[PDB]
Amino acid sequence: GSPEEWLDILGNGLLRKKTLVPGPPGSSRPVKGQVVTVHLQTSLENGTRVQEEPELVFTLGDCDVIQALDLSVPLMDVGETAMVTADSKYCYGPQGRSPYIPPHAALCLEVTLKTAVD
Repeated sequence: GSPEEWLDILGNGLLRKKTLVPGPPGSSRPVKGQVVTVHLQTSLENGTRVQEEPELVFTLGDCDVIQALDLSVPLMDVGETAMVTADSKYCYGPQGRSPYIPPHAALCLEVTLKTAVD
């Protein structure tokens, strides 16, 4: 969508997504079960960048990435860059991710969806 629009993914207000850069007009959303490739950048609320993965490849919907990413990627077009704001429950939760992500950290995820293939 247009950048000022925020999507409430789950309907509880806790996982929200906006488009930063739209996919080209004819592009479409990926399907769960497809192998997707994304550029992921993860930051904390204070702006500290804690993850960057320029070529994160995974099967969408297989729970092989944090919920915040598995639940938001299906709502992006291939070629889109989105920003996702996610409550800690959808991220690394109580455990965190040593050493850079503490317990109960909300994350901001900038995600570019590059490819989605069967």
